[PDB]
Amino acid sequence: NNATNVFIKVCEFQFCNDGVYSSANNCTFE
Amino acid sequence: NFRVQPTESIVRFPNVTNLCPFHEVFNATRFASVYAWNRTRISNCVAD
Repeated sequence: NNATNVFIKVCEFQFCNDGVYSSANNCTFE
Repeated sequence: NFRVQPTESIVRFPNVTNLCPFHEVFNATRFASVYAWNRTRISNCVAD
């Protein structure tokens, strides 16, 4: 989430270990 | 036993406001070639 709204997605989401995600495959349900 | 038969049958469903961009893919001018075709994700839409 962030200050004004929420962010829900269904993607590959490789890794952050900390622009959190760095991959996008079969990105559905934004 | 006695019953009152229903006067009429009413079907009610929630109002739909998904409004999938079917019109957006039906008025485009800059269509690309045949071998390079999208796979448009029709998700949480309404099949209108």
